[PDB]
Amino acid sequence: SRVGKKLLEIPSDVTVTLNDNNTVAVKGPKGELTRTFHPDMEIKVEDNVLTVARPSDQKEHRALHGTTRSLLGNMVEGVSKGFERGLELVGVGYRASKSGNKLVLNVGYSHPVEIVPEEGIEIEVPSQTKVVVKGTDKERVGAIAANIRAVRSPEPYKGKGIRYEGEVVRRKEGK
Amino acid sequence: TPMANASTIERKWLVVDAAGKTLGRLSSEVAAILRGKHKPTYTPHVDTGDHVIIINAEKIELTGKKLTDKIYYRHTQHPGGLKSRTALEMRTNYPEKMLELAIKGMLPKGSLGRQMFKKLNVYRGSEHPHEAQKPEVYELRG
Amino acid sequence: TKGILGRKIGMTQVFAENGDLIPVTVIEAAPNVVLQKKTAENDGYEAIQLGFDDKREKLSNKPEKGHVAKAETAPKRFVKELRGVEMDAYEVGQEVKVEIFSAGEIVDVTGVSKGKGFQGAIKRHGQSRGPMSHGSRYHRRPGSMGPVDPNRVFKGKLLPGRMGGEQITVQNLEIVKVDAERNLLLIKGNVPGAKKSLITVKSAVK
Amino acid sequence: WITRINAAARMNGLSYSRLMHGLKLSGIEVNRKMLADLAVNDLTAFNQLADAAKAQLN
Amino acid sequence: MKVRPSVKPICEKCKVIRRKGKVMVICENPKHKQKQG
RNA sequence: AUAAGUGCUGAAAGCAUCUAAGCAUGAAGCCCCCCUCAAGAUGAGAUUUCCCAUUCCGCAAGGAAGUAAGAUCCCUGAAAG
RNA sequence: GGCACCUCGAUGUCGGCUCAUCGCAUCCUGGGGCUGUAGUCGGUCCCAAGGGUUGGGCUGUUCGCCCAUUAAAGCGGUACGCGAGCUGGGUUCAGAACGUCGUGAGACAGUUCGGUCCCUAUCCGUCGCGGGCGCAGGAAAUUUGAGAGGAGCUGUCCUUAG
Repeated sequence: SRVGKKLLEIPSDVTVTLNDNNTVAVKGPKGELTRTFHPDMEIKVEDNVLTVARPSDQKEHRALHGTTRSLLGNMVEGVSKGFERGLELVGVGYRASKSGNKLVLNVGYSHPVEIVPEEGIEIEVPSQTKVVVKGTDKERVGAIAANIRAVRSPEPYKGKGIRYEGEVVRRKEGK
Repeated sequence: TPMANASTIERKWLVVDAAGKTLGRLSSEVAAILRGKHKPTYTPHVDTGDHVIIINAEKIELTGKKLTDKIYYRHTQHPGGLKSRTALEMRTNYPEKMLELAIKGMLPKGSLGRQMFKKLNVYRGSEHPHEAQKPEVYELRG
Repeated sequence: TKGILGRKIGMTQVFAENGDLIPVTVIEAAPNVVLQKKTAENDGYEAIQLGFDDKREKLSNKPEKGHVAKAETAPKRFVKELRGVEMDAYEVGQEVKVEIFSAGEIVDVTGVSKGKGFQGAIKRHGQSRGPMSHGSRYHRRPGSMGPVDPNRVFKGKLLPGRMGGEQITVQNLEIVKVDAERNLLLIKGNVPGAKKSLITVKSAVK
Repeated sequence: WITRINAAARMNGLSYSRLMHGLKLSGIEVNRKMLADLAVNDLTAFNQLADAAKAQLN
Repeated sequence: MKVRPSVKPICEKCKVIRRKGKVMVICENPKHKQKQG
C-alpha cells in the first residue's frame, strides 16, 4: 500500500542514467526517452537497483513520490518492450486504411479524415475493421488513441465509430 | 536650523537585477531609493533621488496564483468599453510596463512625483544602453 | 506583394468579351521609380519608397533634389512607400511600370476620398430626422446628447463636422484591362477620390 | 528630522527605533532630533554616537 | 451534468471527487454526475 | 492563449482518479491578422537629403543683425473650403 | 409599497420621435453535459454580452390582443435615460355638457368637446478646424508604432444524399 516505496529493475542492458539535476535518460532496445523531476525526490542509480525516497512525509511529497516511482517504472517498461493500444472501430461501411506514414479514416463524414503521427508513434491497419497504435511511451500512445477516438466516439443506440479494446458502451433502446 | 539642500544634489546611478526578487518588495524598496529617502540629507520638495536601472525584468516572479489572477485593467475614456490584461502577460512582450506601473503606484502623486518617476529606467535582457554614467550594481536590502 | 502609384483620370464602362457590361475606373500610372530601399537592419523594417509624378525645377527644392540624386531621375512630385515587398526584387532607382499587374488579378485600392466640407449629422452619419409635420420643430437636428446620471456627454457621439479627405480602402477589386503602351490601368467598379487625384494600387492582402 | 535620522542610522547597520532605544539605555541622551540631524550633517559625530548606542545595546 | 449547490452521491456507484476547487461525483451512470455551484 | 466540455498519463490513498506534478484539445467570446487615426508618446522616436557654424559687443555669462537652405506676405484659383 | 432625509426664494409629470449607452438572470446566432436524445425537431442545464434582436390593425396609452413575417421578434438600468432636443394625444387651470351626490354654492382615480410648451451658450463636456510654443542647430519629405477608434449579423438553395 505504498507504490513510491518499492524498487525498480534493470532486466537486460537497460541503460538507466542520472543527469545533472534529478533528470533521467534511458536508452533501451526500443529507443530513448528522457524525463525531469523536481529535486525533492532522491533517485539514485544502482546496479539492477534504483532508489525512490522522499525527504519529508506530507500531502504533496507523498503524492509526487508515488507519481515519480510509477512514471519511472512505466517509462522503463515502455522503452524495454514498447507498448500499444488497440482501437476496433465498428460500422456498416466505416473504413481504416494506411496512406504511408499518414493515416486516413473513412467514416459517415462526407469527407475523409487524416492523421499524421510524428512522435515516433506508429499505427498499423491489421484489418479493415481494426487499428492498433504502437509507441514507446504510454502518455503519447494514449494521447494518440484518444485523438483517434475523438474522430467518432460511439453512440449508445447502435454503437459506431472508434472503440477501445473491450470498451463496454452504454446501450439505449432505439424505438 | 536644518539645511534645506538645493542645487547641491549629486545623483548616483544604480543597477539592480530583478531576476530573483519579487516585484512587490523590489518595487516597495526601489521606490524609496528612487525618492532618495535613503540619503541622510533628505528634503521633501527637492527630489534628492537616485537614478536606477532594472535588469532582467522578464525574469521577475509572482507569488501565489497571481500569474493568472492579477488583472492589469485600463480604461480609455471612450464609451463604456474596458481593456484588460493578466499579470503573466507582458513577460511575453513588454515587462518594463509592469515595473513602470508598479513604481508609478509606489511614488507620491504630483508634479514632483512625475519628476521622481523620470529617473527610472527599465529594460529587458541584461545590457544597458548607457555605460557612461559609471553605474554601480546595488543589490536590495529587504 | 506588389503595387504601383498612379492618378485617377476618370470612369467608364467596357464589355468583358461576354455579353455582359462592366463599369470600370481608368487610372494612368507613368512608370514609377524606387527612391529608397528601407531595410530592417537600419530602419527597423523592410519597405521601398517610390515616386510617381514629375516636378519642374522651379518647384523642386534642393533637399528633395539631393534625395532623388541617388536614383538619378527627375524630382518626383508624389512619393509613397510599400511594405511586404521583397527587398532583393527591386534595385534602387529601377522603374516599376504597370506590367507587374495583369488582367484578372484581384486588387485592393486606397486613396484620399472626396472632400465635402462642414456637413450636418444627417449627411455625415446617416441617421433619421424628426417628422416634417404635425408641428414638429425638430426637422434636422442630431439627437439627444445622452442620459442625465453621467452628468456629461460620453465620448464618441456623432455630431456635425468636416467630411472627406481621409484615406479609404476598397477590397477585392479586379483589374479588367491593362494598356502598357499608354501606362493605363482599368479597375472594375469605382474608387475613392476625385478626378485627377492620387490613387495607389496594391495586390489584395486577402 | 526623523526621516534624516533614519537614513543616517540605516547607513550604519541600525534601524531608527533601535537607535533611539539604544541611546536612551546608553544614557539620558537629552540630545534630540534636530541637533541629531546637525550631527548627521556632521556625520562623523553621528557615527560616534551610533557606535556607542550599538555597543550599549548589547 | 447537473449543477446543483447541494451535491450528493445519488447511487452507491457514484463517487465524490475534489477537482479544481469544486467537488464532482463520477458515476458510470452518466445520469448522476453533477457539480456544485 | 483560454471559458464550459472532453481528455492522455499518474499518485495523494497498491485500486480508481482530466489531478495535486506533467502533457493535450476546445467557442460568433479574448489578443492579433482586416480598415482608420496616432510622436503634445513632454518617453516629443527613426531613416533619406540640404544649409552651413558668419558680422558686430563685456573679449568671455550671453546679447543683436544681416543672411544660407526653406518658408511667409501679397496675387490667380479648386480636386479643398 | 412603509419612512419623511435633500429639493416647495420652483428639481417639468405618461406615451411617442431623435439619439443612444450599460448589466447578463440569453430571444437568435457560437461551443458543450444530460435527456423518457433513432434520425429532422425538441426539453433542461453550463460557457458565452461579439453582433443582431421586424412592419401593420385597435387604443393617448406604455401594457396588451390581433394580421403577416423573421434566426430571433430578450428582460432590465441610465431622474419609470433623454422638453435650455421635439411632439402635447392624457392626466393637471379657467368654458360647456351627461350620470350621480348635494336643500345650495358646487364636487366626482366617472365620462365628453376645446384649451399660449419662454431662452442670443458664459464654464465644463462632445464633434470639427486653426494659431502659439517644445521636442539642446534650421529646414523638405518618408515613416515606426506605443495607444485609440470601426467592423465585427445572418437566411435560402445545389451537392454530399434520399
